[PDB]
Order: sequence, then C-alpha cells, then structure tokens
Amino acid sequence: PASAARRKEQELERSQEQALREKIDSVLLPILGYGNYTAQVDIQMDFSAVEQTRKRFDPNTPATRSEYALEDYNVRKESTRNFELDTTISHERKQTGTVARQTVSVAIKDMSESEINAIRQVLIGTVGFDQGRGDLLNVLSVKFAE
Amino acid sequence: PASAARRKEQELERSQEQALREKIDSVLLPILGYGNYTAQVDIQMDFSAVEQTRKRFDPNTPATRSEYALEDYNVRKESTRNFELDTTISHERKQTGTVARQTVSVAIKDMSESEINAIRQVLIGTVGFDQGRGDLLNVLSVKFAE
Amino acid sequence: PASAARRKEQELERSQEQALREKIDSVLLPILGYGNYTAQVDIQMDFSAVEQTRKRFDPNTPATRSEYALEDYNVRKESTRNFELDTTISHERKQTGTVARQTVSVAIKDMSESEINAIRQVLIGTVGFDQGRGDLLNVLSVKFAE
Amino acid sequence: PASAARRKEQELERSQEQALREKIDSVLLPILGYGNYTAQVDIQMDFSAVEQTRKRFDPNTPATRSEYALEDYNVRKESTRNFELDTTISHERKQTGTVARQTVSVAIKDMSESEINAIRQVLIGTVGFDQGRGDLLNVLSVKFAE
Amino acid sequence: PASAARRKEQELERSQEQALREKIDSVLLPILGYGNYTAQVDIQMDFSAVEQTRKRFDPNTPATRSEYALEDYNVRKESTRNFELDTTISHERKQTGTVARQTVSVAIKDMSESEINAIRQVLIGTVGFDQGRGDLLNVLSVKFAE
Repeated sequence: PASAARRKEQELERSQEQALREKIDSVLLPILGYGNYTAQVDIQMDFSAVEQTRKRFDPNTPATRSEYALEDYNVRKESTRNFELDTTISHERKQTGTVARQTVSVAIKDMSESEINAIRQVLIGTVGFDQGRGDLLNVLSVKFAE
Repeated sequence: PASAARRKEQELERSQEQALREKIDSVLLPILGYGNYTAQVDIQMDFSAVEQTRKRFDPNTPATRSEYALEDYNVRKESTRNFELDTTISHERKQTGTVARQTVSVAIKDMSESEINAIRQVLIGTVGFDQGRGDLLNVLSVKFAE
Repeated sequence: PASAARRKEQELERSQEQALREKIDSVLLPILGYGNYTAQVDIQMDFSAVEQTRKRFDPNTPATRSEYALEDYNVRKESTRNFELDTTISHERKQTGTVARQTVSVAIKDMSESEINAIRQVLIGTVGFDQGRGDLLNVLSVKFAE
Repeated sequence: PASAARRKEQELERSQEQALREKIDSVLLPILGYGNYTAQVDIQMDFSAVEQTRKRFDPNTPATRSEYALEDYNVRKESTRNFELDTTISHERKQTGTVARQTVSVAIKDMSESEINAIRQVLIGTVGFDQGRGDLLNVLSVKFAE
Repeated sequence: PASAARRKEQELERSQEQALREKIDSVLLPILGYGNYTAQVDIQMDFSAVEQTRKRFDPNTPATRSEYALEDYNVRKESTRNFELDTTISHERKQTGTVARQTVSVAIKDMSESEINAIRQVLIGTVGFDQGRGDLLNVLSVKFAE
C-alpha cells in the first residue's frame, strides 16, 4: 500500500547524505590527513505536488477591431469600440523532492583564523553553501582525546 | 484492517530515532571517547492529509474588451464596459509524515563553558537544530558513577 | 465483531509505555547505577475521527468584471457592478491515536538540588516533556528499604 | 446474540485493573518491601456512541458579489447586495470505552508526613491522577496484624 | 512506480559532476603536476515542465476593410469602419533538466597573485563560468600536510 511511498524517501534522503559525505571526504583527506577531522551532514526535503496555470493579459497595447461613432451637433456623442488583446497561457508542473535546508559541521583536531577561513572557502565550493535556502556551514577546531 | 496503518508509523518513528542516534554516535565517539557520554533523541510527527486549491485574481491590471459610451449634453452620461483579468489556478497535495518537534539531550562525564559551547556548535550541524519547529537541544556535563 | 477494535488500542498503549520505559532505562542506568532508581510512565490517547472542510474568501481584494453606470443630471445616480473574489478550498483528515497526556515519575535512592535539577534537565530531552499537552514530570529522592 | 457485547466490556474492565495493579506493584515493591503494603484500584467506563456534525459561519468578514444602487434625488434610496461567506463543515465520530473515573487506595504497614507526601508524589506519575475526571488517590498508613 | 523517476535524476546529476571533474583533471594535471592540487564540483538542476502559448497583435499598423461615412450638413457625422490586424501565434515546450547553479573550488599546494589569476583565467574557459546563473568559481593556495 502506502507503506512504501515513505521508506523510499527515507532511503533517498540517506543516499544524498552518504554522497555528500563521500564528496566531503575526498577534499579534506589529502590536506588535513587521516584521522585529523570529523564531519557530518544532513538534508531536509519535501515531497509535495504543485501544479500551476497562469493566464496573463497586456492592457497597455490594445488593438481596435470594430468602431462606430456619432458626433451629432446642434450634442450627441456616442462611441462603440471592440478591442482584442494579447493572450498568454502557461501550464507548469513542479518537481517532487526539492532540497529545503542543508547543514554541514566540520571539526579539526588541534589553527589560526586564516587557515580556518581558507578551509571554509574551499568547502563552500565543494558543498554548495547557498544563503537563499538558509543553509548552515560551520567549521571549527577543538582538542581531541587520546 | 486498519491495525497496520498505525504500527507502520510506529516503526517508521523508531527507525528515524535509530538513524539519528547512529549519526550522533559517529561524531562524539572520536572526540569524547568510548563510554564518556550518553545521548538519546526523539521525534514527533503527524500523518494528516491536506489538499489545497487556490484561485487568485489581479485587480490592479484590468483590460478592457467592449466599451460603450454616451455623453448627451443640453446631461446624460452613460457608460458600459467589460473587463477581463488575469486568472491563476493552483492545486497542491501535501506530504504525510512531516516532522513536528525534535529533542536532543547530551550528558558528558566529568568541562569549561568554551568546550561545551564548541560541542553544542558541532552538534548543531549534525542534528539540524531549527528554531522554527521549536526543537530543543541540551548539552551538559555531570559526574558519573563507578 | 467490535471486540477487537479496543483490545488493539489497549496493546498499542501498553507498547508505547514499554518503549518509553526502555528509553528511560538506557539513560539512567550508566549514571545512577543498577538498582539505585525506579521509574514508571503512562500515556493516555484518544481514537476519534475528525474530518474538516474549509472554504475561505478574501473580501479586501475585489475584482470588477461588469460595470454599468448612469449619472443623469438636471439627479439619477445608478450603478450595477459584478465582482469576482479569491476562492480557497481545503479538505483535511485527522489522525487516529494522538497522545493526550504523559506522566513520568522518578525516584532516586538516597542528593542536593543541583544534581536533581541536572537529572531533570537530562530526562526532559529523553522524554519529550511538553507544557502544551499538560504533561507531568516529577523527579525526587527518597530513602529505600534493606 | 447481545449476551457477548457486555461480557467483553466486563473482561476489558478487569484487564485494565489488572494492568494498573501490575504497574503499581513494580514501583512500590523495591521501596517498601515484600508484604509491607496493599493496594487495589478500579476503573469505571462508558460504551456510548456519539456522532457530531458541525457547520460554522463567519459573519464578521462578508464578501460582496453583486451590488445594485439607486440614489434618486429631487429621495429614493434603494440598495440590493448579495454576499458570500466562509463555510466550514466538520464530522466527528467519538471513541467507545473512555475512562470516566479512577480510584486508588494504598495502605502502608507501620511513617511521618514527609514520607507519605513523597510516596503520593511518586504514585501520581505512575497512576495518572487527574482532577478533570474527578479521580481519587488515597495513601495512608495503618497498623497490620500478626 | 514513481521511485524510478527520481533516482534517474540522481544518477544523471552524478554523471554530470563526474564528467566535469574529468574535464578539470585533464587541464590541471600537466601544468601543476600529480598530487599538487585537489578540486571538486557540484551541479544543481530542476526537472519542471513548462508549456507556453503566446498570441500577439500589432495595433500600430491597422488595415481597413469596410468603411461607411455620413457627413450631413445644414450636422450629422457618422462613421463605421472595420479593421484587420496582424496575428502571430507561438507554441513553445521547454526542456527538462536545465542547469541552475554551478560551483567549482580549486586548492593548490604551496604562489603569487599573477599565477593564481592565470590559472583562474584558464579554468574559466574549461568550466564555463557564467554570471547569469550565479555560478561560483574559487581558486586558492594552501599548505598541505606530510
């Protein structure tokens, strides 16, 4: 029944996180080294279904088709005009599974501020940090344990 | 009958908690160590079904189609106009199983305030702490037993 | 017949309590120890069935379609206008088995006030104590028997 | 025939009492000891069947559809307006077997007032004592026999 | 069912990234050397479906077909004209899978500013950096590990 329509979304969300983690590991491994960093990510998405239909008009450019006028003097002023305007019709079907938010957190074993800024700048391209969706990207250094 | 439509939600909710716990363990294990921390999470969700239909209009941009006027002087002032406006139709089907609230609690075996703040900042990205849904995230340190 | 529609709810309610007790035990066991605490929980739920249908209108943004006017002077002032407004239709089906109230009671074998407050703060995240549903959470220390 | 529709309720009521007694025993046994307390509970419930249908309106936000006016001076003042309002329809089916009242009585073998208050506070969470349904919870200490 | 309509998009997006990475590697390998650089890319795309229908008119060039006039003097001035205008009809079906954004990040093992600018200029042609889609291209040099 419907028990399979949600678990598929659950596995898809997990697969996205796994791919993002794999992409993250490829960049930080040769620069920081093995076992000198930890990172985890998560993605939240929605599976709604939206259909849109739009019909627009242009009132600034009217075109006349039939026109009748009467200008009786002595004072009758009668006018009857027909107009035809531009018509635009649009039909749109949205996607299902758009990414809503994305959070990335990176911890580096103990670094000055310049190196942290450089690492953040490098990771920005690798991740796709975008402010429109309210994504969060944090990178920081702490002392590990032995 | 309907006895299977709720137990599926119960197993799905448990599976979400298990995955979140597994993600939590991966980050805190190498930094804090084995047996130096405990953490548990819970998620509350709803399984409603909402359908939406919207029809919008634009009254600020009217377009004229037929127009008749009479300006008899001597004083008859008659007007008859027909208008056509923009039409927009939208149909939306919402998802079933959206997350409502999320609570995370972390206890660390005995730490200064800076380390606690750093750990909270690290866990924020790993969990997905969001203030819009009223999620709760608490991290603190207590003395364990022997 | 209908003798099975209520016993299923009875087993579901018992299963929820068992899972909550298991979650409680996992956190308090390593911090307090074996046999130094007791705790029990209960959950009350309802199994009603509610369907909702809503139809909303926007009276602040009217759009004119047909308009006729007469401004006879000498003083006839006649007007006839047709309007079209935004229409919104919503249909909602609620869930069956929502949690109404939740009570948790914890007794610790003999503790200062700070440790009690810390334990309560830890258990708040583990349980999901929410004031909207009027949930109750009590933690206290008493002297056991030998 | 109908001889089975009531005995099922009788066994369900007995099963609820048995489960509540089992939950009570689990908490008081390690704190008070074996054979130092006695307790019994009862639950009263109803098995009615109620269906509800509601139709609500919003008179404070009317929307105009058709309007005709006449303001003849010399003094005829005629108006004809049509309105459309928000419509809400709800259908609800209640549950069968809601708990009406609940009484708990606890006797402890001979205790100061503080210990009695602490025991009552512990049992409140374990039972679910609620004042809305007029539930009764009594705990007291008497001298047993030998 | 629909579980295959999204995984295909997931593999297509991964294939685009793989091809872009392969193109990147071909240029930077002979100039920088083996193991002296790291780079990763990502592409975000949408899979909507848009159909467009347009009907345009030219009101500045009207052509007369039938004309009747009356210029009675003594003063009746009556005119009745019919017009025919240019008509244009367009139907368009958009593509599915257009690229929305593109981010590239390059790190070079430790370089002056001139060499960095030259490398960025070289990579601009190889990637296709375009400001219309808000693409991001970052190139920088950091100290690696040993």
